[PDB]
Amino acid sequence: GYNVAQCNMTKDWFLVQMLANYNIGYQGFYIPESYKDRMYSFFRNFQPMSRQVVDDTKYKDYQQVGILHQHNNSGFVGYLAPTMREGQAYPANFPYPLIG
Amino acid sequence: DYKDDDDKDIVMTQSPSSLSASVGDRVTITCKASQSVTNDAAWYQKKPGKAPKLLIYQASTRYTGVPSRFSGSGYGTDFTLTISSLQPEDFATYFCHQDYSSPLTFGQGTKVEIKRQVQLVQSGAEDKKPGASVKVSCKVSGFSLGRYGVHWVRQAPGQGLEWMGVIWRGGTTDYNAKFQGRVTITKDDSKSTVYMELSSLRSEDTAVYYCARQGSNFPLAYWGQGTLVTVSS
Amino acid sequence: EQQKTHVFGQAPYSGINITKEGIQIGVEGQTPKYADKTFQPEPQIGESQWYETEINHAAGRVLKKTTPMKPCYGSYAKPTNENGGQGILVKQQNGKLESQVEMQFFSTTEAAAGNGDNLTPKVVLYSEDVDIETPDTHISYMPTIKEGNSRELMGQQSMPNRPNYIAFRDNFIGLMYYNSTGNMGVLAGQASQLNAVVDLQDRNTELSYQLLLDSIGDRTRYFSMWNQAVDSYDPDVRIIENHGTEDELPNYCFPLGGVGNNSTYTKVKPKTGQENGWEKDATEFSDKNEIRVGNNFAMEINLNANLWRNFLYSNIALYLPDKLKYSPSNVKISDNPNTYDYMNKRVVAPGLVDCYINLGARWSLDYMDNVNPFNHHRNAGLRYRSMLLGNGRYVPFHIQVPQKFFAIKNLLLLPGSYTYEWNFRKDVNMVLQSSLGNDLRVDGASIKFDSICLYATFFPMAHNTASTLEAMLRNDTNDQSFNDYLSAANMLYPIPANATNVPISIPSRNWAAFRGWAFTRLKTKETPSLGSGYDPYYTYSGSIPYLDGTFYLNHTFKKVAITFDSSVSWPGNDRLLTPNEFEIKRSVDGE
Amino acid sequence: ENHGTEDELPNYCFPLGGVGNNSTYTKVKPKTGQENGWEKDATEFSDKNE
Amino acid sequence: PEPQIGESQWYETEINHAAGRVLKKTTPMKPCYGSYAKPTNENGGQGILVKQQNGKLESQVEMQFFSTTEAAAGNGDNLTPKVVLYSEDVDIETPDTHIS
Amino acid sequence: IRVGNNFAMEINLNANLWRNFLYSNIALYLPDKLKYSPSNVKISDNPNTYDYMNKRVVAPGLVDCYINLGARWSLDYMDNVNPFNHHRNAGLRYRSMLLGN
Repeated sequence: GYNVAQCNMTKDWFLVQMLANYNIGYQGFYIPESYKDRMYSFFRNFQPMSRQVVDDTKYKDYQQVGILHQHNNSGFVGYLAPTMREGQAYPANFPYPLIG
Repeated sequence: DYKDDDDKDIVMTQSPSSLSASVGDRVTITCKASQSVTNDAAWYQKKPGKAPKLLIYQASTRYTGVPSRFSGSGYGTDFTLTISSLQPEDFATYFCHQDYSSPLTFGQGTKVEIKRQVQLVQSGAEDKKPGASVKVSCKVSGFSLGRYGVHWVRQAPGQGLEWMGVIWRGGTTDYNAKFQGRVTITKDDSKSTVYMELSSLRSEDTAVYYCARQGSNFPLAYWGQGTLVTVSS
Repeated sequence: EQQKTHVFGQAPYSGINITKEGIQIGVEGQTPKYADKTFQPEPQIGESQWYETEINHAAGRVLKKTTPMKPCYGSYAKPTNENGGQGILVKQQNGKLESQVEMQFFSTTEAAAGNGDNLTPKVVLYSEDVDIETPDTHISYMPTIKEGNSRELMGQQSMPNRPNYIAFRDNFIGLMYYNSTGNMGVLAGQASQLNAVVDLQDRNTELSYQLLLDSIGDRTRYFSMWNQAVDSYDPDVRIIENHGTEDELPNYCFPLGGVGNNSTYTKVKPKTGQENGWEKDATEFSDKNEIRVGNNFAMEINLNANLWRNFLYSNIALYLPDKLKYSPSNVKISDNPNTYDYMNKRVVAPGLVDCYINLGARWSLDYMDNVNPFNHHRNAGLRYRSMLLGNGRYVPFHIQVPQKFFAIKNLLLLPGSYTYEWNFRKDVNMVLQSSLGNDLRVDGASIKFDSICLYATFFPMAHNTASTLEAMLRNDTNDQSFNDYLSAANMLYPIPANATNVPISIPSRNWAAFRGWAFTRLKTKETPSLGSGYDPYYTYSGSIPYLDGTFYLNHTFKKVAITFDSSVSWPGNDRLLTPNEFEIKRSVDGE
Repeated sequence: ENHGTEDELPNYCFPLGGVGNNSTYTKVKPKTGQENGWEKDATEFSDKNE
Repeated sequence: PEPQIGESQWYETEINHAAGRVLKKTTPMKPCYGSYAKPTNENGGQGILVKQQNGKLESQVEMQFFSTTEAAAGNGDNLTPKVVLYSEDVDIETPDTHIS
Repeated sequence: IRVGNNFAMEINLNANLWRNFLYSNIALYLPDKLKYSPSNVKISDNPNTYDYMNKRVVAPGLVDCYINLGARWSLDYMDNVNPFNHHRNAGLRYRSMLLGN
């Protein structure tokens, strides 16, 4: 339980950066003042992120299907080039559902 | 209701079993299939010591350079072989055949007795003890292996013709179910040779072994010189 | 009975030949090579040119007659192998998996006209049964209820499933038990059992933090750690400003070759001494030159009308009241309307929210005035908080929760040891929030807490200086004093159906230190039960106005009358034109 | 930030003429004494009706 | 038949008895973009009513039966309409568009 | 069975939308001297009426996709044309919608 703010930045470094940039640490965390948070300042540009991706450790059905045979949207678009439509209509094979 | 299974055994029954003749006789031979072969009966002539020769295909057509005294007729189950007026080369043993299914099948051979350019060369003869393995070669020239599939048939002394298998032009093999996976055919395209390897030998497998090749869309017309394989205890 | 198998096919791939071994797609020197049925021919591969080519060896793939007909849109079949094939494998007796892909050979109608002698299929289709399903779409028109595949069942039309977001709320609202007596928090001395925390149902801890943050700083800047990405709504969805389409010029779709509908021409050359003399030319030049007389062939589309219609139906229309909808035919729907299944499949006609609605006016839709607008898929804050957790349903998370209670949070705490205990809620309709406000319990959402760890940040003061400040902060005159930002006792009064007049009254008491009154109207549906703990008859999981401040029925008040004791008016002394009553609104004033 | 797009309503493109391809019809008029009797109408009306 | 209620099936399906509406020649030409015609009844119809002898307004819609040139090429015994069109004068106007 | 690729038509969406924008917000507000009167459609005798202003036809080739392509530059005929007399004037648009439709 040493990470912070819903990412893989640590509590220690986050406190340190807030103290260096804006002096917020010791009296609690809140959004910085605008005239102090400008273009080259931390919080102004600080962007955390997350996403979910398919498992292969406890996921038993798993097959790695390459780009060479992916056909989501078959016969509506060129094959691995920005060229004109190629193929027929058919069911979609990729990606697996991460919701539902 | 009444359907016959494509890709199943068809018993080809040839009557009369034996026949007796003298020069100038009109001879009639009949062939009865046990499930329909439509317009696809083929008739062969075989000398007891030599390979089969194609007479008739598609119920009535003569193969290139077959003599005019031969003719065929019939449809469905029933087919006929007529010698308009028999000559002295006609003393032979004749075979019914159909290419309407896989396994391909022949009869038991009927016997006509007296009233008293492409090359396929196979490997030399040999013999062996039961359970042992054999490999026969069949060198081909006058065609390339990728343009047509190559067949393997065998003839036992006393018996008829046993279709063993085939390796088609592209390399898809298909074997006779009677051999329980003992047949295995391979080929070298560059050396223009087909190999036939048979495994788990029996005394039943004491026979002459033939390389064959068919036309465009009709039967076997090019045959090897035969390979004798014998197995005794 | 005698029923005939009809195929609807498409063969895009041109190969070299067609034998019983399949379509030939190549050569291995001397030997010809044929398509592997497990994944080849492949759906995405076809002609690489625009102009018209005869093809005498063609192939493609097709779904079996044991495979349910589904609309192509939204169709998915999981891959059965690592070569991207979809068609199902069956586990045989010997233990091996075996392929079900079957070849179907076809000829042209003219070729089937003959006797068969020179017959060779011109087409071959690789037929397979794939485990089709529809994840993210449903049926907008189901023509028939008849079992198995059929041409009537090819008439089926699709529509995508509505977006549904589920997340943790702004500032983790309601995770903590604030304002309930038995589930009261605890702060106490280790040298004396007596709790510092005094809590009741009158208090509204959440709302005081919300309005306090607003007073302090901008809420349109989103900060992850506290989940302080506020709820909001798109103004152009709340308020329609209907200016009409920017479609002034004609917009066009054209052929692949930009010409089309061509005719055949044979060239002619002049005889140079005659006024109209001419001679045919079929020598170096073709006698069948294709030329399209007049303009190229064309189609028209109006971009802005389609875009404006799509915007309106997606963002407003599917969110209309249930009295303006209907249930789809030959398609079933949940009896409980708090399900996602009912919101998703209910049909509203496009003619209620088309081009001309409110045209030339700036006007919210009347059916939408009494609809809460925060509960919408374009709410940037809920979408942002849903993306903090991720795209997936399954989420191992870590979250940092603040103490929001006014007395505790501005406190400075001196040496000693202390009991600090709190209570947390696990009910999904409170801790999670959903876009349509669906009952999450029934719809199967679940949260299971692993661990919890209390962090505190210290100042590492020098010991002489800390001693000096401690000596001073321990004196009698120097106790700490705090007060709420809301500083009010909160009260909720029930309003029956169509009750226009709401009188309330308070028994006689003292009115020194009174700051004034403030008031709104909420919905019974949208309001948790005070001191309930858990309420299984609270079925709504949208925005919670009592806590998060999203009041919207302010407009539904007409006038207010304030009366102290029997006839003592306030403010009174003839201060307003109506002196005894504050009139908020009036239908057509003339005065 | 992949949030998908509105796709709720199908969008369509049509011929310049709206209608598209048509076939030729002759008019007919009913025989009044019958329940189902018809007679060609080639009076003031064209024989090549779209 | 109301003019907006059309085919239930997308694919190539012959229609043995088909029906629609058409404007009579007494009404002038106007483009489809910008066309507006007010209801002459509460049923939704745009068909002009003409005042009868006994003073009542009455609809003058006229049916036009048609069949294909190949069917009118035969003797006349099998001749029967595949189509019936409802011809009408309607009260067209264009108010927010002009002719360019 | 259809052999080869599916039937199709092609459209370039952004060029049409851009081309529509160029004609709507600029070409229609051009100086009246760059326009012409339509052939076979009557127009007002008075040039200060909505009938005269609604019917004078400006060629789209006057503000087409390629003009100033790669520049930030205002149209030269429009440098002396009032930009607030415009249907995108949100203020005038709002003041009207305070009265209604």
